Amino acid sequence: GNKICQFKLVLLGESAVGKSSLVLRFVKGQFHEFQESTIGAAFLTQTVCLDDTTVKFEIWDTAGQERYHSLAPMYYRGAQAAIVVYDITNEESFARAKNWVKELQRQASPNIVIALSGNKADLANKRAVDFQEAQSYADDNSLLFMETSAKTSMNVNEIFMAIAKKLPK
Ligand SMILES: Nc1nc2c(ncn2[C@@H]2O[C@H](COP(=O)(O)OP(=O)(O)O)[C@@H](O)[C@H]2O)c(=O)[nH]1
Ligand SMILES: [Co+2]
Repeated sequence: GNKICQFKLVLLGESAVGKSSLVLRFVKGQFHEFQESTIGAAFLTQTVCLDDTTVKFEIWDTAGQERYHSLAPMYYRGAQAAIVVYDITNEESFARAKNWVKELQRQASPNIVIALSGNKADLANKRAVDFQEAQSYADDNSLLFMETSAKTSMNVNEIFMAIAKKLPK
């Protein structure tokens, strides 16, 4: 019966890799508050309590701006965790993800916990990004890495749980 720590966590990745779907699937299976948004609904926020911990995430998600632009300094500000998502059936989304990571590390504090999500791992029959290639990049850059499926829920909870485990207290 002690102190809840709150951490801002931001979603990053090309349009259409499933960032929003991941947030929603995760949220669906945890205690959470009603979704909110910022002015003009430029960014969508949702608060969620991770089961059997005293970790509360304030998860930030975009409203699609990724397909046109970089993301604003406001989006990054305060983030203590990130999930950078790519689509395992799209090499391009993987190459791009590497750049979201660099952009992230440059904009965020040195102790941010970054997880790399190889999403749509349920389309294994259309895999275009090899697991060990992502894992090697992830290891070389101190990133947590898992393959996920927002659709089937595979590893959705556990990538959030993995992050929580690396966060302070
Ligand atoms: N098969 C499959 N489709 C997914 C998965 N995650 C997202 N999608 C689909 O990919 C499309 C784009 O998803 P969205 O969450 O909007 O991606 P975002 O633009 O990066 O937030 C939608 O049609 C989703 O239902 C997944 O894990 N598996
Ligand atoms: Co989205």
